[PDB]
Amino acid sequence: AEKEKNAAEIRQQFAMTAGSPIIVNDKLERYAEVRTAFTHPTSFFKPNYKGEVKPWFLSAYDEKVRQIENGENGPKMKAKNVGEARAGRALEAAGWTLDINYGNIYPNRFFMLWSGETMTNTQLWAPVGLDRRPPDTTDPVELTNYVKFAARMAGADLVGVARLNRNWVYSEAVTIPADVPYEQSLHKEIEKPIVFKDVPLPIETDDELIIPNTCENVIVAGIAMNREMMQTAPNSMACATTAFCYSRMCMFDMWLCQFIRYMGYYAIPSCNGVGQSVAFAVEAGLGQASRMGACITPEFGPNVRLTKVFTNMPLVPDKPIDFGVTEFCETCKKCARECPSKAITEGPRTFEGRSIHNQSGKLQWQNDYNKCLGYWPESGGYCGVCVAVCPFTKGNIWIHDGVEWLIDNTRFLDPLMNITEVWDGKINTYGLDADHFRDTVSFRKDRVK
Amino acid sequence: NAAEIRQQFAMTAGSPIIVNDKLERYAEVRTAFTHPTSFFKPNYKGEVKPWFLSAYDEKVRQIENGENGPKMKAKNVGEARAGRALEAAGWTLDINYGNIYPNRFFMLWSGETMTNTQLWAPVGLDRRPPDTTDPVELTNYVKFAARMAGADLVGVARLNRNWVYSEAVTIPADVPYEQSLHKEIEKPIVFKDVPLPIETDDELIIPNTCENVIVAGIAMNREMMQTAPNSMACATTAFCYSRMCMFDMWLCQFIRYMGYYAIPSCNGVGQSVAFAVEAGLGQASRMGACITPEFGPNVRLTKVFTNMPLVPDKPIDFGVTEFCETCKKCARECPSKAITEGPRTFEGRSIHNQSGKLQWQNDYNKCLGYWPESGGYCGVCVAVCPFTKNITEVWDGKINTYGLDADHFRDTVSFRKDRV
Ligand SMILES: Oc1cc(Cl)c(Cl)cc1Cl
Ligand SMILES: Oc1cc(Cl)c(Cl)cc1Cl
Ligand code: SF4
Ligand code: SF4
Ligand code: SF4
Ligand code: SF4
Repeated sequence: AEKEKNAAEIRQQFAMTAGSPIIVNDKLERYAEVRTAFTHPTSFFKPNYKGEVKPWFLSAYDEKVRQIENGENGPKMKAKNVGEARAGRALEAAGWTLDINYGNIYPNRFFMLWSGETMTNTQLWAPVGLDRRPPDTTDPVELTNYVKFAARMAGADLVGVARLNRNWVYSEAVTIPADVPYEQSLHKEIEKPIVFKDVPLPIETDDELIIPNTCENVIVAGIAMNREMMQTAPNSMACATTAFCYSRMCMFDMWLCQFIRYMGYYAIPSCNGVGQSVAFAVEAGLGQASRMGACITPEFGPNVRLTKVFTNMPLVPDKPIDFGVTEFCETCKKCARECPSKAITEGPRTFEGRSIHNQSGKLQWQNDYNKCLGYWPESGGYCGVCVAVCPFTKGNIWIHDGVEWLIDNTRFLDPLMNITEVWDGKINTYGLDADHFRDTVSFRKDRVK
Repeated sequence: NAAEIRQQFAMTAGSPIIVNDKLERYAEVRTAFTHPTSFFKPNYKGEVKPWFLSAYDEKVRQIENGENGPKMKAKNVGEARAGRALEAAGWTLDINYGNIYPNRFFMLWSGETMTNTQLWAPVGLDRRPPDTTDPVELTNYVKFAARMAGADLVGVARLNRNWVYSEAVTIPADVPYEQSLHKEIEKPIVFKDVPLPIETDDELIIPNTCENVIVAGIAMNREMMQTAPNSMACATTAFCYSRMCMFDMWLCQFIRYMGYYAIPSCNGVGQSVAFAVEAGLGQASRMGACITPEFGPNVRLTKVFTNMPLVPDKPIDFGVTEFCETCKKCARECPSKAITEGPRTFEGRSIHNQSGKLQWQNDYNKCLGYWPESGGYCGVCVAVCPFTKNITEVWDGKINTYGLDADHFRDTVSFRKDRV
């Protein structure tokens, strides 16, 4: 008979021995955040459908407007009618409500404060003194159980702990000056170094963002996206599950940082800022790096967002996981074949970046992320076709042979041997799926060993 | 199958709340949280303070004494601290315990100044007339969005103005957060022939076109609520308040980007239990909460008011009134004897009740008096209610995302057939 799926068993079977799995060489340097395709001058500008050269997201806006006017949900994808086209973009736009300028990347601004002292919640609770009282727990075993329980309350579907590897922290962040109001933010972005110094608390000066040398650990959260909506990539409903999860990321960071602070430690939120989430996620054991470049998890494949929190709270690092992703990506190449911009390489992993957007000196599949971003104004969205077509995104993949768990190779056969229906179809709270939600149930035994 | 149950128990259309000719709209300042007769309570040292500051003093005393609640020893001081840290953190996205000030902080009545609206302005979704006016399609769209936005239950009713507060508790618009608690004022909520929700110096003005209310249920965690009146029940309460706030903002933005207006509220603007009953989420109960089939009373409520055309849901009758008539378990377990064992009447027991509607009349000042004593938000009534069915074992035990339970999460799956 069918053995019922056991995500905890799977993770136990594929756990590695301790050690960062990412292979590096001597040309590795920390990466300036301005180099990402979203921010770098070489990639920031893209034509719209009229050939006008604009900040890429404004050219994408032009395409969203054009699609609604033409009753489309995506490029050359007719909607049922204009109202359906409208509704998909309204859902997408609303999803971003708790996120600043697509990703919350500016450290210590708006929602990403490095201290809780000015927050309305901290002020309201100040008489209790939780943020000023020294820790009552220093045992990393108990702290790991407490903080992972809090992480699940705060909306994480996956949570893991790693020692902080500074190689993945940006050398300089993209931010804005502290006196710049929101309306000017996109016009006044600057770079600012992230440095590690012997100070008691995270602090920002006029010149530097300063992380204490005591900042030992990073807590990584996975925020699951909705399968039915992502499968509409590159059309509007994939944009909406992306957007809603960014606001879930923001709430997670703020909730968890406040818990850590109220336990007597400090905590730095980040969302898409501060450092490279995929590397932290790999080192914390959420999953493995992949050909497309995302972290692939056993529960969700790559169809999961990441955020992370940095802290001096003593914790027990989790073990990395190896469930064969590298070997499957070596032979699969579905994302590379389906990518509308041919951004994903079909070749082997190297240590040499394809362009300025890649960090050289770590072994990975090297993709052209200017090509990727170039497709976003064209399609009017955040694409996601690679996530949608990846076999690991199917809910389907795990089988038990009577002895152990394995991946069903039939899902990788190539070839295998609409948005109205999404709006009319299955949904549940936060877009989670009750057919698989058991996979992320947690007891103490799987929070800390 | 929960969708079958809810259809089995649908009533004919029509508000099930029985009223008489005495009913009048209720001033929000009359709640026990705010009213001058109930606001000040002694702490354990005998010092009279705002009730929540006296409750703070009890939380500190409990942590120092390694306790999770009144007369409830924790495993150690570390565990006691962790429960209060979790509770305090849960409130991160909530202003002064409930977001009641309308059109302040997170509860803005227009989206125009929000950072998300400004970023999206070149698309013009909030300026573009609606492309959809069909209430059937809009009901399906907005309910799908409500589930994305974190509602475990969602219902629609016509707006009954009887449950809208006659006057809100708020603060002047330019008062900074740090002075808010000391500068709360009353302000009338009125309905007028105006295009958009608007606030003047003198009035909060809701348009006469504001036809509908969308009510969301936000499920609390059963294991944590069963620790009431101890700290982990406080924590699931607190986290759900921040889920409420996110829900309101997300859904208001969706409705605005569809071409309509939307008023968020959380614990402000009007009486959530009455809206929830009229929208079919559940039935009124002896303790005074809305009892749902999926969660009993262990669910929080929030609501959004809009002119978006929608199809009202039917109220539901699955026998709560007859069950509460003979049960009385909440009344017997209540640590303050706040809940009556008598029959329902139209006359309130005190200023905190709205007279003129048939309900079990409870003494809510007695309830609030137990909160500084116990250092929390009690919830024993919710915990012991049959419809709802130590702290170290909770921290070491089962949990899942947002505190939801995969053993029951299938009950809130939704398809178009059950949305409209
Ligand atoms: O990570 C992202 C960054 C930006 Cl700038 C956009 Cl528009 C969308 C996504 Cl998903
Ligand atoms: O509704 C509430 C209001 C207040 Cl003021 C507190 Cl402290 C707690 C709860 Cl649950
Ligand atoms: S589609 Fe195939 S090659 Fe691409 S990331 Fe997924 S498994 Fe790897
Ligand atoms: S998001 Fe789209 S364009 Fe970018 S790599 Fe994936 S498939 Fe290619
Ligand atoms: S919250 Fe506690 S004190 Fe208040 S009515 Fe319920 S049982 Fe009684
Ligand atoms: S405990 Fe009994 S009387 Fe009280 S609300 Fe629940 S069912 Fe009704």
